[PDB]
This record gives sequence, C-alpha cells and structure tokens, in this order.
Amino acid sequence: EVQLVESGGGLVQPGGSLRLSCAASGFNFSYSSIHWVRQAPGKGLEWVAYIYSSYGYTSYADSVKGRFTISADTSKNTAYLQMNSLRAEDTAVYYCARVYPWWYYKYYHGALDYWGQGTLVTVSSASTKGPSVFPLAPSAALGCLVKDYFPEPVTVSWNSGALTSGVHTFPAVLQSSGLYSLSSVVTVPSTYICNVNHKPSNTKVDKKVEP
Amino acid sequence: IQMTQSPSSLSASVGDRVTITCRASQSVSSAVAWYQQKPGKAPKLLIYSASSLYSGVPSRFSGSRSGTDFTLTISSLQPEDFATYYCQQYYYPLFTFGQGTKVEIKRTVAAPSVFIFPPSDSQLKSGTASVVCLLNNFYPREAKVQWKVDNALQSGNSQESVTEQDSKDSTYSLSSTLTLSKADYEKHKVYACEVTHQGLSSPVTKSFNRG
Amino acid sequence: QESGGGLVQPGGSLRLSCAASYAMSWFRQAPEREFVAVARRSGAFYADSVQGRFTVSRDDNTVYLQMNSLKPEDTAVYYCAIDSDTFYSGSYDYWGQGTQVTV
Amino acid sequence: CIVVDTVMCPNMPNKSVLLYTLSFIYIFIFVIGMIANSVVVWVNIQHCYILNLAIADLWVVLTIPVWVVSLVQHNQWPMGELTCKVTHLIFSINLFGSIFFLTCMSVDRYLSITYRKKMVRRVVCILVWLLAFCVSLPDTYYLKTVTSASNNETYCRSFYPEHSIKEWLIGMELVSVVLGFAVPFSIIAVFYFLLARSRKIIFSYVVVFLVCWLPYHVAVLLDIFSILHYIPFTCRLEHALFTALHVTQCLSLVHCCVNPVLYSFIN
Amino acid sequence: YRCPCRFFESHVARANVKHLKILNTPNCALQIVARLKNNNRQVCIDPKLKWIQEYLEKALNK
Ligand SMILES: Cc1cc2cccnc2c(N2CCC[N@@H+](Cc3csc(N4CCC(O)CC4)n3)CC2)c1OCCCC(=O)O
Ligand SMILES: CC(C)CCC[C@@H](C)[C@H]1CC[C@H]2[C@@H]3CC=C4C[C@@H](O)CC[C@]4(C)[C@H]3CC[C@]12C
Repeated sequence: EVQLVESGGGLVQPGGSLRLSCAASGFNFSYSSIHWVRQAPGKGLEWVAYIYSSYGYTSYADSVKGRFTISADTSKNTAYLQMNSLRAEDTAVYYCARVYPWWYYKYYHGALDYWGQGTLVTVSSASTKGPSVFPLAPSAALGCLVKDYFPEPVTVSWNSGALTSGVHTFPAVLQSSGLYSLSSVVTVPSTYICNVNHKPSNTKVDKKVEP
Repeated sequence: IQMTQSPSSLSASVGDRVTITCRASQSVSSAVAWYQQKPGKAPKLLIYSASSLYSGVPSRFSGSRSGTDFTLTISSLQPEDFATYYCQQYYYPLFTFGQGTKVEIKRTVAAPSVFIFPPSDSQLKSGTASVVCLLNNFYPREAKVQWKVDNALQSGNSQESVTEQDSKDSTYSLSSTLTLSKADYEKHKVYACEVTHQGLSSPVTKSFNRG
Repeated sequence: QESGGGLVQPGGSLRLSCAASYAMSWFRQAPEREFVAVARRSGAFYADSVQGRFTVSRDDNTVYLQMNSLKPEDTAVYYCAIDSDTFYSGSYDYWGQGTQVTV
Repeated sequence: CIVVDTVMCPNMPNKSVLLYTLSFIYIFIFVIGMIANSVVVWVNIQHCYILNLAIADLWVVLTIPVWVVSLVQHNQWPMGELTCKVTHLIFSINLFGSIFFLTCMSVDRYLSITYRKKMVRRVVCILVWLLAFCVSLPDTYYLKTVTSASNNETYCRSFYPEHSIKEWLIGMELVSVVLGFAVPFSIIAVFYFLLARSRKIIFSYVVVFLVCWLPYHVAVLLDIFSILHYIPFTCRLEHALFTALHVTQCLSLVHCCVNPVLYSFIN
Repeated sequence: YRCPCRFFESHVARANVKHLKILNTPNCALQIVARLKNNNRQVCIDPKLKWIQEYLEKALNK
C-alpha cells in the first residue's frame, strides 16, 4: 500500500536547475521525515538531505549545501528537492525514503524503512546523436563496436536474435567527448550481423562482419 | 564520521557463513543499520539499531557491536543472498553510508582467452583508430590488461569495461579499448595486448602488425 | 625453496611446503607449467583438476599444500610462486626451484 | 487489541514574546543587585554574616548575563560545556549558600538576645560553605552540552544513567525542596517568632523569604508531578508550565536584590 | 529542552497495556505513552520492545 513514487528526472545542462517530487501515499506524512539518497551510476549510496514534514527541520549534506533546498507540502503529501547550479558530478539515481523518528534516549531512529524506485538525472552538455557501428572481423570471436552515441541505452542483437550463446554486451562507458560507447562480442566455432536499435534517435544501423 | 566498511568484496559459496564488518571513525551509540542492494533495484533494510532485525527479513542475518566495531553475519548463505551490503549510521545529524561489500559466487580458477582486433576499415576513414582486446571467460575478476605499441607501454588512452558474473559459468569477461588518432595509428607498426591473471604461468601476449 | 615430495602409491597423500627467503600459488609442471592452487592473505582458489584432491594453507609465512588423494596422473614438479601484486593481479616475479614428485 | 491514539503539539508563537519580555527584567535585577550588594560589601570590608550573604548574592547576580544571553536564543547554549558546567556551579553553590546564611543569621541574632564564640561562628560559616559545595556537586557532575539529531540545536541539560533516571530526578528534586525551602524556612520562621516575644521588620524578613521562594518551588513540584504522569498530559498544560516556570524564576532572582535593602539598609 | 517523557519502561507486558498514545513534539520527536490496566497509571514505553514498534508502525501505515 505504501508508495514513494518519484518524478522530474531527465537531461539537464550544466548550471541549470531541476525540481523533483516524491508523492507519498499510504502513511502519515505528518509524522515521518523524508530523506533523499543518490547513487551515482555504479557507485555506493550517498546521502542528500531530509526534512521533517510538519516542523520543517531540514539538514543538507556537505556536497549539496548552498545549492539544494528541500521543502514539503503536507496538504499535498509531497516533498520537493529543488537543485540549483547542477554540476556534471550530480548525475545519479535519486531515491526518496521514509523514516519514523522514534525517540531513543541518546539518538533518534534513522533507518530508512521504505525506498522508492529512483529516477535518473543526467547532467550533460551534449546533444542527441546516433551510433557508428564498426565491425571487428576475426583475426573464433567477432564483434561490433558501437561508438560515439548518445543518449543511453543501446540494444544489440546478433543475426536478428538468432544467437543466444557466447554473446557478450559490455556495459556502456563515458569518454572525454561526453558520448557513450559500448562493444558487443560473440564467440563461435571456426554470415554474422549485429542489429542495433538506438530508439532515442530512431536509428537502426546493421552491419556484417567478415575478414 | 567516516564509516569504513571492509572487506572490499568476498567470494563465498552457498551454505558458507559470511561476515561483513563495519567500523565507525567516532563513537556512535549503537546507531547503525545494514542494507542489501541487489543490482538495479532499490536498497533494502535488514538490521537497524545495531543488532535489531527489521520485520520480514530471514533469521539468518545477525548483528553485533563491540565498542565502535559493528558486524553482519549470514549464518547460512542462500542462493538469493548475493548482493552488495551497505553500512549506515544515524547518530550525528549528517548520515553516512558504507563503501559497500559485494558477495560473489565461488568457482574454480580459469584462464582468460585473449583476442586482439585491428581497427575496422570504415572506422579508419572517420579519423580515429580503435583496437579492442577481449579477455573471455576468466575467473576470478582480478586481472590486468596492458597495451604495448612497438614494445612501449601505453597509458591514459585505455578504457576498460568488465561485465558481471555470467550466470552459467560465473566467469567475468573484460574488454579493453584503445583509441588513437589516425595520425598516430598510421605511424606505428606492431601492437600487442598483454593479459596477466592468477591462472596463468606467464603473461599472454597477443600482437598484430598493420597490413 | 620447496620441501617435500617423494614416491607414493596411488590413493596416498603428502604434504608440500616452501618457506620465505601477498599471495602464494602452486604450479605443476608435467614432464607445461599449470596452475594448481593459490592462497591469498585471507580465501583460497583451486584449479578444476584438483577440486577436492589438495588443499592449501598459509602459516603466519610458510605455505602448506596438502597434496592428498594421489592418482596416477599427478606426476610433476611442483613450484612455489609469490604474487608481487598486492591486489592479486597475477604477477609472479619470483619463481621457485621445485621438488620432484612422482607416484 | 490495543487502540492507538495520535497526538500532535504544534509550535506556540508566544515563546519569543515572553522570553524577550523577561530578558529585560533580568537586566533590571542585574543592575540593581550590583549597585546594592557592592555597597554592602564595601561597607562591611571598610559582622561577616552580611559579608557572606553579600558575597553569595553578588556571585549569583554575576551569572545573570549568561542566563539572559542563553534565553534570547530560546534556551540555546552556544558556548562550550566547560562554561555550562562552570556557570551551573557558581550559580548553584552561591544560591544555596545565600539561603543558608539567612538561617544562620536567624539563629545567631536570637542567640545573642537569649544569652572564643567568634571562632565557633566562623566554624559554622565555613561548614555552611562546604555543605553548599557538596550539595551542588552531583548535578554539575552529570551536566554536559548536547546536540539533538532533529532540531540540529544545541542544549545544555543533565544526562543521568539510563538504567536509573527516575532516581536522580526525584532525588535531586527532593534535595532542593527539603534542603532549600522546607528546612531553612522552618528554622528561620520558628526562631524569628520566638524573637518576637520593631516587631514589623521581623515579620518583614519572613514574608519576603516566603513570597520569593514559595511559588517557585510550587511550580517545580507541579513540573515533577507531570513528569511522573500524575497530571494528565495536554499541550495547553505544557505552555502553562513553561510560562509559570520562567515567571517564578524571575520572582525568585528578585531575592538577590531584596536581601541587602531589607537586611542592611532599613536599619 | 523539555518534552513529555524523560524515561522509558523497559520491562512491560503486552497483556498489561490497554491503550497506547503516540506523541509528536517539536523537542523529542515521536514518543509513546501507555495506560497500564493493573495500575491504571500513565507510563512511557521504550521503542526497543519488538512488539511496540511492530504494532505502532502498523498503525501509522494504515
Ligand atoms: C534565569 C534562571 C533563574 C533561575 C531561578 C531559580 C532556579 N534556577 C534558575 C535558572 N536555572 C534553571 C535550571 C536548573 N537550575 C538548578 C539549580 C541550581 S541551584 C537551584 N536552586 C533550587 C532551589 C533552592 O532553593 C536553591 C537552589 N536550582 C539551574 C539554573 C535560570 O537560568 C535559566 C535557564 C536557561 C537554560 O536552561 O539554558
Ligand atoms: C570559581 C569557582 C569554580 C569556584 C567556586 C567559587 C565560589 C562559588 C565560592 C567557592 C568557596 C567560596 C569562598 C569560601 C570562603 C570564603 C570566606 C568568607 O569569609 C568570605 C567568602 C569566601 C571568600 C568565599 C567566596 C565564594 C567562593 C570562592
């Protein structure tokens, strides 16, 4: 029944701003504080800030003080994190988690009971672009190199989904130019094509690999 | 506070007791919580306070305190217990998490299969050269791939991307890509990729020459 | 320096050891150097061939391989190696002399 | 099953008005006490009961600035806990001592009329000083500044062992009431009544003491009764106790200013 | 710093408590107050009790 659904995550230019929402529904929003937790793309969890829904007590992390500002609206049952002067390092998946601050003699309850499926917030000064498939002919293993594409993701299938053994699709990586890239390889004992589907650019470029 | 969490990662087999340890930089009065994040999903709560078990989790997990030295323990590791475990304190106003500890399946050592691919014909006309070295089906993850041009080490232009443990084999695969300007790839003759792994008596070198 | 070995009937057992002169690895050499075991600071990983036959341990400095459950395929000189990499990359700068072992 | 109720205590905006109001009366008390007790001490130095009473009252008044500074910030302590423990020590030592020196004067004045005597009197005075010091020590020992994890606001309260908290609160409360009001007032009242056998100044001494220190102890007793949940809880009751505690604290500190005029100047 | 509760009751029984009240205050966050049927007295509960937090967090989430 409980739910903390987020919204407002998308591409953003450096130095811009973005406002996020967390529509709590199913518990006493008056009694519970709300926290924001951000996990970079492939790194450990990091803590952003919390807010007391009713008494309006708020604290911010050392890396967001002076740029972020968390507020809440009990009548609306939502909590807003408004981010200003967003940087490149702010790319992450943001979760909002409920807490019931019970009173213990020395401390307060602070275990994040419930989390909501985060929302990606990309902060990049790039532009939409299509992939550039390049073949890796056997010198048996062969693969296609999908280079200089944006935005994520890219889906790669071999021989129109005909190969389902030995096919590797490595995670995408971000280079200096700011565009993403990934390589997909398949091993076969001594016609192979690598279908691609970059929907964010409505692109479908196929290729054939042979020496 | 800096809640140092060690070890970096563990290799454990099913039915084997596991123990992840946390250590606070300053005294926290039994205010520590443990989370479990399976890949691509919101974290989960296991044990709050310092040893109290959150409702719904299995009895296997355990917690303990000794001054400022907390620990977690899976009495009988199960197939679905392979994830990343985080350590979180909530004594001071600023909460902090742990670096994370990954639980990896155990498997007999295997040696990598090393291949080197020359740049494709079309990619050459673009203006850049990309050469990819593939280490296929090797365990454990710890490995190293080096690039040699004319018997000279290259650094700063190599970008690696290792997949996750394969379901069938639990063998990681690595892909190292070297990108050069066509004004550079055309001024050298011999290129080579060197793989060093525990299950290898001597480094494996795969080389090729232009033409 | 590796100490141990000898002649043993199939189904027997032996203890192999080598002392200082990190992680330590045990390598075969069938009269093709092969990787048979390795032990780190604190688990241990065994080659598929000897999964259950042998067992490694690291006294703290000597490393003991309980080369147990002999079969008529293990005839080879066994070498101690030291991982020069603190992260266990797989670099073995120092190579031991080994001890002749046969069944 | 157990029915679970829910209660909220919204913030009350009357706090700022009342605290800022009392922060001015405290300054009035501070200035008057200085200009009165300073003269008494100068006169005596140039009967050491009045000297002892003047010294104790002057040291209590000196701590008024610290209290008002912490008050304007809504009972917030910015200074280090060393100042907190020290300030709570000079205040509690000299507040007890001044009350005791009234009882000793009550008996001593009666003693001379009914009857190395100065040596005995000095021994009693030093004994009173040490007794006050010993009584104050426990509370100051358990005092340390704190910072809550929600308000992010620093307070200076007293931490007691968790396994035994009721014991210390009730024990320290009972010590203050039964050793600061019940016993000193009884001795003072009985001896002055016997001496009654001008006759208006005697009644003046006793009534001033009672008025200054009676409502304050009634307020503290009501607070402690609410802690033990004898009186049911409700938000309006909390505000009344807040207001009553601060108002009566002001009406008590007027003691440090009425002492010298009443005991040394009217004569 | 003054809030409704100063100390808990770490030794209480489920069959004894007949009424629980949750207090939310600007000073001491959430707190629990219980009415014991045997003594008919108001006491302050300690959240360390397992059944206490289970029951309370079930009530609030409803
Ligand atoms: C301005 C002020 C006036 C007070 C008047 C009377 C009592 N206290 C006052 C006080 N505080 C109250 C706290 C407990 N009190 C403990 C204490 C030691 S001696 C004592 N007497 C008890 C009665 C007995 O007859 C003689 C001895 N009581 C320390 C001082 C004051 O300061 C404001 C507190 C701000 C903050 O809380 O930050
Ligand atoms: C500075 C703090 C920490 C120490 C406590 C100081 C105050 C509370 C007390 C400690 C004991 C007291 C002294 C004890 C004895 C005498 C002798 C008497 O004939 C005049 C007052 C005089 C001189 C007192 C002055 C006040 C005094 C100094």
